[PDB]
Amino acid sequence: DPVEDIIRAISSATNVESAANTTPSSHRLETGRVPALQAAETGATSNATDENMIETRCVVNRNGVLETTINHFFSRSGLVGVVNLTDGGTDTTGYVTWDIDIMGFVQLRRKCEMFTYMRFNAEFTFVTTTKNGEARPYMLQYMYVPPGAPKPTGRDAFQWQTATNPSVFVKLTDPPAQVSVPFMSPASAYQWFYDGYPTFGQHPETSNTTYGLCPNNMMGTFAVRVVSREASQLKLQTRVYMKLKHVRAWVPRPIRSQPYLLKNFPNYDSSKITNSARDRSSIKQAN
Amino acid sequence: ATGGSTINFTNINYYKDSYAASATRQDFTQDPKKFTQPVLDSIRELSAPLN
Amino acid sequence: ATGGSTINFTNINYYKDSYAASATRQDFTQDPKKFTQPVLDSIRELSAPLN
Amino acid sequence: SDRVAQLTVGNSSITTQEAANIVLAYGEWPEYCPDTDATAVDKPTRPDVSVNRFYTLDSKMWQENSTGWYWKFPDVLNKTGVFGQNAQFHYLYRSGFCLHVQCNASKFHQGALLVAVIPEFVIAGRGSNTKPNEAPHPGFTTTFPGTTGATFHDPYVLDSGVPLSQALIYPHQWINLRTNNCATVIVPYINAVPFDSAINHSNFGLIVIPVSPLKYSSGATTAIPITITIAPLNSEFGGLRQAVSQ
Amino acid sequence: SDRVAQLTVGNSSITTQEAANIVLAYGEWPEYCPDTDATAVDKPTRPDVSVNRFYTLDSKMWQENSTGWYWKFPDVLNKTGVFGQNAQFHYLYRSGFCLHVQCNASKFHQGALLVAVIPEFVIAGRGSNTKPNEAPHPGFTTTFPGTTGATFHDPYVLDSGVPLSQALIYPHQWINLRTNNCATVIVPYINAVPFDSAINHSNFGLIVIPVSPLKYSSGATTAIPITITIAPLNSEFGGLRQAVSQ
Ligand SMILES: CCCCCCCCCCCCC/C=C/[C@H](O)[C@H](N)CO
Repeated sequence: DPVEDIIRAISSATNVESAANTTPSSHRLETGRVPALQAAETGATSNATDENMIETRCVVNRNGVLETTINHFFSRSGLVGVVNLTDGGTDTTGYVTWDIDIMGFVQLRRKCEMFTYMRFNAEFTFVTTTKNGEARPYMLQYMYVPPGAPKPTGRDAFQWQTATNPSVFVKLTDPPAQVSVPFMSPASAYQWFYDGYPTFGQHPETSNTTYGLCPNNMMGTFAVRVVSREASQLKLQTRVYMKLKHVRAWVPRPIRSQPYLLKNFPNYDSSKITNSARDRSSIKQAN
Repeated sequence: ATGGSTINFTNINYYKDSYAASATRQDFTQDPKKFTQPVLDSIRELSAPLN
Repeated sequence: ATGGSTINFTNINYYKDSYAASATRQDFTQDPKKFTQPVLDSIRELSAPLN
Repeated sequence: SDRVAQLTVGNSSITTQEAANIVLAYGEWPEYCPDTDATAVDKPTRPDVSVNRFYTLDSKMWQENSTGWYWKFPDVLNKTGVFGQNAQFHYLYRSGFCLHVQCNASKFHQGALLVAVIPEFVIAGRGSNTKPNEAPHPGFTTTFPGTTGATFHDPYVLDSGVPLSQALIYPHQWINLRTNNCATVIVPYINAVPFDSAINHSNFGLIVIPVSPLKYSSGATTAIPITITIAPLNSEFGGLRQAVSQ
Repeated sequence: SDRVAQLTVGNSSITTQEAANIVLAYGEWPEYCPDTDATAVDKPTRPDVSVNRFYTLDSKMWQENSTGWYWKFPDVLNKTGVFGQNAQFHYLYRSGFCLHVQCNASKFHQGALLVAVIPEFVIAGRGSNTKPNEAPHPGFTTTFPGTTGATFHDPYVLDSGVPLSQALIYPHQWINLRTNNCATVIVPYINAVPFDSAINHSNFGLIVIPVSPLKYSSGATTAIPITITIAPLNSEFGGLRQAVSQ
């Protein structure tokens, strides 16, 4: 009472179960009404349509729109990692850890990077074979070591007691292991691009190795062993396939045309930039 | 269409957890107007954009 | 939330024994006041404890 | 009723006689953080008219060889006005922006500028090194240019390794010297967390690029600047402490 | 809501940002032949979208000495598209037209063009001979120029012996380079018979003439073309037979 100055989105949603129909349109002879002329300086795309440009027939369109949703586009398993467990003769560790980063393999990386923010679940399958290829009847242990948890120091070391860490016991002759994983980010979404630094302080101008590394993506480590006492002589790879499910996506961004170099960095060649479209002989020959 | 009395069951879940389940329930929702035409003053297709 | 018509079944047991089953039914019950404040005379947060 | 606009924010205001609509990024307005999304318990501060208002950077001059410039937000504003002070004494920042770009010339000039808004805009090292040890990275003065802005080494791939032609996915507009002399975009707060540190993290960069180069026939004006004026709509600050510039 | 127009006919369409209304010749639209006026008993053919649409001739280039050009209709279209084929296989043709003329130049140019539509436009021999034997006549390539158009020897008397100043009786428009860059006239079917032979008889000619000559000061663009785009509204054909080009 004594001091008065103290006292939405335009876009909406619509279900689309099939491709758009086409209504019939005849010609137009008159002034003042001009569907063709656009001005792109407003950042908005041309709203001109089939039916105001030419004369059209009527098309009932039963083409399905369904397969292109982000759920169906992103729910497929593809390789996020490869782990090499020697365990054999000579120098023998007896186990191998793999930090969980799905940016290590390009084919599934470029699909994710269409988007800035993502919130999903996961389905991991572990396909393990021997050096060339085979399956023998050896028991395996796949253990998840979340951030802050002790990493195992040896084949038999006590960190494999896994009274808490989830683990999978499986034989090489069994069908590949599989589990469901939740959304574990301490933020509200995963983000594949973080423009910023994780901590305060003075940042070197010569080499910034901390630029662009989001803390919220550090999920812990995956570790393998052969359950045993002495050692085996075999040598095996485990391939790791991640499926995305229940996925949501935000803020689409352009698709990367340059060859990747590093996992965690978008470094590209200042020399050698490859053109996004192949070159022809002349602009006047379509072919 | 068709498929008379096919008794489909998928989404039934065997675990006490929601993320154990299987996609989707789909979604048919679209809003292209936020990416394609994100302008304050609405512009009709008949009128010229700039007057 | 969500999960419309997901038809969940877990606690169904295949044996005649109760301990054969699977956890949990959960529990949301808490009583911190027995460990945290186990005093005869109740003390408010406003008042000073000792008068 | 279209090409003429006035924008009034705080004690500042902007008029333009030549304008192409206004872009509202992703169809939302800036807003204060709702009680359901918030996490930090302490009470944020809301200066309103002292922070939210138009700040005007220096002008970038416009040449035939120019490859284009970029800025980072809030970073450009962290040293200026009362907005720069609040962001130093608080650990938690949230707000949107209203971006306005002025470039004018005369009916005998020509060119076009792409103005975009890129959420989480990550610059990229330039080199053939595939080892994360020997591989180059950009410097802090590059990643976060400040008021002085930065420039593109490779404007075609946007210095991030991504084609410029697809930049039209971001909220954008063009300055086409025959059509409009300004471009205005109103950006909501975008981030994967409700609040963040204005110092460590920049939400989005701004980009001005010559897709079509400046041309003028001799005798006309050679000096064309590009001025930038940005206002922080709907600001909040939390986690009050001592002052940290970086 | 006036100077900007779009015309859509068939799979073709025309936009113009600078236009002076539209002329509808003699206050009528083209139409199909009514049952009461018709005579021939057989059923006409009506292709609609395949014939009715904008065809675009070559451009006539525009000079200081130019005396002006003319065309004949349907004759210009008898060799082109599906319209040219139907007119060869049928003995009986009827339709209207929509005529559009494009000439543009820059605010430092000047001139004016008279665009008219002349029903039953008869060219005339030029000579003093009063004996119908020794008296000269024009050639077929002159009477019916084709796509390539023809030119006036005497644009003042319109080559027919009639003053140009009174050509404003016909449906017309001007291209005045300071005002409009196009002229559009919509011609109904005019003739003393409901159908006729497209090959032997041309209903009307089109005329573009420089009443005021083109002028530009040195350094501006010397090359100005004049383009013509014409659409056959409401076409019918009858009397189907073998093909006759003439
Ligand atoms: C029994 C073994 C189970 C293994 C469980 C591992 C689950 C880890 C969570 C995976 C979620 C996606 C991974 C995170 C995203 C990207 O990798 C980030 N760039 C990491 O830096």
